[PDB]
Amino acid sequence: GILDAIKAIAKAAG
Repeated sequence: GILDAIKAIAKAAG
């Protein structure tokens, strides 16, 4: 999807 969405998901995953 949007790079922004991917980044947010990765951040949450830690």
